[PDB]
Amino acid sequence: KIEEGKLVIWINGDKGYNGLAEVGKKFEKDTGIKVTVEHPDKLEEKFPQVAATGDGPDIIFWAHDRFGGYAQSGLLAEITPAAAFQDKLYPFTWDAVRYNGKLIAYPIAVEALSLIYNKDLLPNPPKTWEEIPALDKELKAKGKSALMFNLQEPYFTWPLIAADGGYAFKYAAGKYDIKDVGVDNAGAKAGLTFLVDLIKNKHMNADTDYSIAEHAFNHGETAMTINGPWAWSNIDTSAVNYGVTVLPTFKGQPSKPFVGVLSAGINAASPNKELAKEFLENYLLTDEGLEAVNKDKPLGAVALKSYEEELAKDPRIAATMENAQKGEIMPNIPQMSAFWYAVRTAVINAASGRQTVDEALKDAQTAAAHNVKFVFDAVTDIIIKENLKDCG
Ligand SMILES: OC[C@H]1O[C@H](O[C@H]2[C@H](O)[C@@H](O)[C@@H](O)O[C@@H]2CO)[C@H](O)[C@@H](O)[C@@H]1O
Repeated sequence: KIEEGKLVIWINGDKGYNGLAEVGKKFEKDTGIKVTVEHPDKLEEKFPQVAATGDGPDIIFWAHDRFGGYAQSGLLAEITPAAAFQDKLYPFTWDAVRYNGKLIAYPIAVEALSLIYNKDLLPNPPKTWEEIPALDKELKAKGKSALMFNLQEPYFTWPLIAADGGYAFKYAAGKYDIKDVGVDNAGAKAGLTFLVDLIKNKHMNADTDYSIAEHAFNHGETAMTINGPWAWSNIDTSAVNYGVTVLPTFKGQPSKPFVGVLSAGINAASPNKELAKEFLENYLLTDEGLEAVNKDKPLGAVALKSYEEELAKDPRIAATMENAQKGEIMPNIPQMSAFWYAVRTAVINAASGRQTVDEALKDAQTAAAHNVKFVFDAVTDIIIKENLKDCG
């Protein structure tokens, strides 16, 4: 049930929800409207689940790739900022939140993965992925390891899969061909094979997740990790002297991270749309609002021109944008959910050894193109009981 007269905001648990809450407190000081920020697990799947029945948060934060699927499902209010407000954000960010001719979210910040390295353990980080096995062996001889990053989310392995030619959906001349999936071509195979070989050769562990990799890097056990700007705050707190730099190349080609625009959508079922717009435009998307969030966990390259002009001087933001330029902006099309599901399965199954790389990526190509298609529907949530009073 969406309560009228307050704002409930959902944002992922790796981002600056405490900073966002401080913007919420200022909003409440000025308007009397309470703002509650939450960071539920599996947020990108929980939101459409509950929003399809007319429930959930007033405002949902996620990278823009999920938002077309939400908008297709009728879950997002159309936003209509004044032209003067839109001009305060970089024009391309509005295109990341445009779906079937409608703006369906407010852009917040540009996210790209970078290579993060411990300068004391590895002052000259590898320019190539191919160098990493030898670096790990040298570090293993001294009780350390070269690289740990989250192997549970395909977001983190995609830059390497895409480096030598892997792609999600083919596009040209303003349109994707969503039946032309590029996760099983030679470049995709070569990239995932390199990753799986790192695991088979004991340079990484298939079970490593976000927390395990973060703990190992921030405690100086591994020389490198792969992560986004939000992760820098926890490293700042640690004793690690780190750099943020370009991802290693593979087969002479840049790693190509999928670039996300962290975006704020308004639940189409929210009875607080006017307050949500006021909060997002006049409190969050200001220098002071973004500062509060960014101070908690860095946002990346923010969409708000006035504040990005400050942040762009940070060499970590420069590295973020160098990696971003070498990658691709994620599609926001609904089939992105099938793509991510397919690649997640393939990476997990190839890394664990349940399938070979070639078997896993053959399945992933057919899954993303033909054999997976998610449709949200309020019926999926109904439970029938003998008495109609106990149904729901
Ligand atoms: O791993 C697949 C996952 O990738 C992206 O999710 C990112 C998100 O964009 C970042 O903001 C951060 O939270 O890390 C996530 C990966 O754990 C896509 O946005 C998402 O749709 C996709 O499932």
